[PDB]
Amino acid sequence: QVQLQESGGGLVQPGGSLRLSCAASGFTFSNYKMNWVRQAPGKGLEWVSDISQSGASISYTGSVKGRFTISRDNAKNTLYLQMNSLKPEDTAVYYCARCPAPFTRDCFDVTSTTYAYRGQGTQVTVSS
Amino acid sequence: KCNTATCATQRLAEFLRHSSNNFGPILPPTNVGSNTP
Amino acid sequence: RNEEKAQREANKKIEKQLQKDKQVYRATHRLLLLGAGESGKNTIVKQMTSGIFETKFQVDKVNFHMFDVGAQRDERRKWIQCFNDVTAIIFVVASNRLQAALKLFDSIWNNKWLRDTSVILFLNKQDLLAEKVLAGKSKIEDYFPEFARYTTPEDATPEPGEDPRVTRAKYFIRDEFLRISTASGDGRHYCYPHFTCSVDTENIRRVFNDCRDIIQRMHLRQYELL
Amino acid sequence: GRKKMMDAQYKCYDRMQGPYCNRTWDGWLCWDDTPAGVLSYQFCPDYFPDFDPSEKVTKYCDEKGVWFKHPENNRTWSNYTMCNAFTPEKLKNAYVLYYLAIVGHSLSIFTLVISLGIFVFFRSLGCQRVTLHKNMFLTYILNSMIIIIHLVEVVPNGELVRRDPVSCKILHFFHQYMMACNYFWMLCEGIYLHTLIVVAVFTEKQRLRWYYLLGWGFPLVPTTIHAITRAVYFNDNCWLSVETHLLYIIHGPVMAALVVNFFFLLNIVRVLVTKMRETHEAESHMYLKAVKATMILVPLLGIQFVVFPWRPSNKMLGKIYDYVMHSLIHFQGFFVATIYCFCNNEVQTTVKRQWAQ
Amino acid sequence: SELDQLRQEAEQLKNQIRDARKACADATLSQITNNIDPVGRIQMRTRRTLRGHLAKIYAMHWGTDSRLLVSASQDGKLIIWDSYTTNKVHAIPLRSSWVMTCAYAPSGNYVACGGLDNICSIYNLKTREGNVRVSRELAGHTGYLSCCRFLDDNQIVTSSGDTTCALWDIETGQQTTTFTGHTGDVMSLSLAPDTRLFVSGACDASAKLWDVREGMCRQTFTGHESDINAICFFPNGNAFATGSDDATCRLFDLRADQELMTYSHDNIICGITSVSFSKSGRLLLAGYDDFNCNVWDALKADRAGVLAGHDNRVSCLGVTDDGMAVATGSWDSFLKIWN
Amino acid sequence: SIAQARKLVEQLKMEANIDRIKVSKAAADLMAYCEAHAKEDPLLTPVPASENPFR
Repeated sequence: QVQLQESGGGLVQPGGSLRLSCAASGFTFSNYKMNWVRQAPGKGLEWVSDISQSGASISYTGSVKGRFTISRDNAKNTLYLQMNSLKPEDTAVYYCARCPAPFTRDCFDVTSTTYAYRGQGTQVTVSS
Repeated sequence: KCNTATCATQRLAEFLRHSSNNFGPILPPTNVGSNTP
Repeated sequence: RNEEKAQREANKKIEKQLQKDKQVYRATHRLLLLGAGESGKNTIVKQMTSGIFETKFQVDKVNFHMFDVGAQRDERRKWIQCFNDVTAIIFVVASNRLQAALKLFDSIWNNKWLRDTSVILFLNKQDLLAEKVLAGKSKIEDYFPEFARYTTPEDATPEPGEDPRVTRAKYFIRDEFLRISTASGDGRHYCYPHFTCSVDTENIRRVFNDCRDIIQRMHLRQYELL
Repeated sequence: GRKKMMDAQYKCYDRMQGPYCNRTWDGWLCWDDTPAGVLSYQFCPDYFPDFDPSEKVTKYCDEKGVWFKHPENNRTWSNYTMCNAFTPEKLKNAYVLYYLAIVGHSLSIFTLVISLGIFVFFRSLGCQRVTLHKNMFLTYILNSMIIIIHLVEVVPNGELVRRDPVSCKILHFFHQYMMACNYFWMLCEGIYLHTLIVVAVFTEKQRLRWYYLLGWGFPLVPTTIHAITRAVYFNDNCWLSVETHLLYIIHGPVMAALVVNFFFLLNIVRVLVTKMRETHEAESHMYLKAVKATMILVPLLGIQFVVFPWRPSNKMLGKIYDYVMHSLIHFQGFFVATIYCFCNNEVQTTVKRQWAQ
Repeated sequence: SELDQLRQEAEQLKNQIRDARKACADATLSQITNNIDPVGRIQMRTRRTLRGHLAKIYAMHWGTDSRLLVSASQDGKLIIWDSYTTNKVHAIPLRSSWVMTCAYAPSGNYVACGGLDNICSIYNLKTREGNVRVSRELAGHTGYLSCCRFLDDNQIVTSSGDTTCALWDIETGQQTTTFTGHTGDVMSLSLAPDTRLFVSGACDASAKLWDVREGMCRQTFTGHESDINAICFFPNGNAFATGSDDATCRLFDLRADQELMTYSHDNIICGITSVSFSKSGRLLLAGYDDFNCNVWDALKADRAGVLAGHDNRVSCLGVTDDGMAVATGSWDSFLKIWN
Repeated sequence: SIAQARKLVEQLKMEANIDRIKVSKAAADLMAYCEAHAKEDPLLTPVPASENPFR
């Protein structure tokens, strides 16, 4: 069973920092590409960042290009997302998405409304 | 005389047929000295 | 053995139908219309249930077969492998919807079955982008921080009456797709950028000219010339 | 040789029907009127085996109105040393060229039969181009085998040509027909290449019947016409003489087809250069790719017969031209079979896949 | 909240299911068949090659009598071959050229096809006019048709991309039963020999066993890492094998309700497209994206042979009812019979 | 959704009520089936050319 359990998040003052962890089980975490997706209320899913199998290729979206940090631990089968210099616009539920196929450069259906390989994310609220 | 590039093989064959004694012994060259016209 | 003789005659008759049907199949250039959501791909077909839609048109006595996918869910990773032998894939982008379109182009570009299938890129809604840039209500810097240090390339040919602000913005979006295109696909397939509107009649001519480049390159590849 | 000279003497006797040099008969050639102060030129006769017909004969008539006199005997003498000055060297060069031609034709036959077997064994490679390539290989083999047969069983055998049978006449007719078929299939391949990329590139499903008719049926007409004229006008022993101008009936259309092929090659190279320039390629890489394309397309279209159609008169320059032209012509089949069968990506991939079992 | 309590409660049920599954795992299949004799090195050669299809092949189905078989290609044509003499019997044009599946009725009087048009069309092969014409067009699916199997001349089970399976009754055009519960697109389905139940593979790396008459899911099998592309019931009807994109094949037992043995290799990276069993079930033939077909010893997981005759990826394969030969379909527009 | 999550709870309840046997006993049946039908598999045991229609 492909299971991805998220952790972290909660209420944080504006300008604070947060750390999200994505526990991985039921699959070999070393050879799969992981993506970060978020869904703020009143709108659909959006892509945040991704990390390659070995971590050589790292890319972020435009909004968190200079603020968010993506890191993975293949040995511990966990995925980290270091959030720094938060803003109230960043409040959303963050899910860690797994690539549909191993050893595949492309990664389809990551931001689809229904995704089998997506866990129950943790609500993140940034307000004063 | 045909001098085109497609004529090279035939020209070589004719030269071999005429100037060579059937790929055998070589005859002495024809005299071109003073006594000859 | 009379039944066997009839079977051979029946098989022979079928082969004649297959031979005639073979000419028609190679006479049509199949195309896949894969415009993203709210990208104006419906307007292109209209100006020239059911799970698929077919639209046949002829340009310069060349048969074209365009296919638009409707009534199929957002999971495109399974039914897109069927379109691995089409002449080209028409990608319509509405110019964070833009970020989603770039991550669908990148995964089409890098797919194992689509690495030889060329993609025609249509930068739609050019008129809508022109007024948004002039108004200034929406900032491209917030959605794309790299726009601050981006400069207009020397190969640009802006249309008359176009301010430098919109020209830099529209070419910046096009260059983002080119970064993915020029990162993989070592000669197997090419991407053709196009700045198109939703009412222009030259879209069919652009596709016809684009297909000419694809077939010409394919013929050169068979002869090991390109 | 001796009999031919008597006919020339009889023909010279039937001719002629400040001071000037009178027309006379020296013993080998007959000369017309010659003014004072000129060096008359004409081709050397072929009466003697050691005499080179292509060479010239020089003779000086002084201002005084008398012929040149040899100091040894003070007698009318003609400079015939120029005809045979370089004959042994030319004979050695011809021997080397003949050996090289035999080796190249044998290698071409071997490589082309291997390529044909490979092409017909695997039907996965089968395509419209592959059929024309197979016809190319078949006519190449048929021409090379006939050339080898003519060079081995006819040229060294003087008894057969002296007897002058009709079998050798039919063999020469078939040789000319096969040569024309090869040089016209070259044009067919060039036309197909032009039709694929240059013009009519959209869903080009061309009917091949015209290609078969032009490559195989069309050359039969000029060859038959030339045979008729030779049997009517210039009938001789075994029809192997190349001095006659009737060979141009077959050769001229071949040269025109090769010139059209050269034009098609230029157009295709220009199209490829434009395509490479449309993608912002490096100048050095573009030039290298264009050079490679031209080098690999020269053997297929028979460009070597048009780029160098002249024989330099210089001994060294003509020597280099001979050992370049013979090497190019007699090894063209091997080059074509290596480039378009052994160097093909699809053929190599299929061979590697089949090598597993 | 109520939503959180259900998720917390669901974990308890999943943990209980894992507890029950772990208790039944007293000895895996490896030790049970460790002392059996090896299957040996088996060989197959291409006996026939069916040519005539213009485009890539996506599905094929052997007939009940094991001589006439149908093949579905993406050029818009259905061809019924005579594998004994290689002669073509029927060439049925298709309204939509984007079909992805085909089936052969047990009686042989009807054939079916479907694909991106979301419509299953049944063609009558025994028409009084000789020409083959459509008989019933089944509509109602909101996704691409991936598989279809016949129960009888008046019943057919189809799977679609809308994560649902349906049972259809001919001559009315209305689906009688709908199977729901899958979250990913259903890619393949296989019918048990007893016909009472059937299993289907979806894109959620899970397999669900359905009761045809009741319309309810009995058991759910998990363990795969990626989308399942193929499924095939064991000849005895008590088990099945699944092919997935994770380059691994797994065997699931209905009574054990857990995976029995996984077939994997270091050199295999590509996924599996088609899965089928032999007559006795000892051998397992699975297609691969690397243009090869590998035969797996189901009892020992050791590789038995490799079928390397296709220039393109194998999209479909099947074994006749008597098990006399196996035919594999590939995207190279050629169908080859291996024996 | 509340309704969507509730239906998953009921479905898991049915799967937890079924009866399961030991793997060793279950796997023995598959082994026995192959042994009994081993002689009836043309793909397993080579078939003679005369008997094979695909010769």
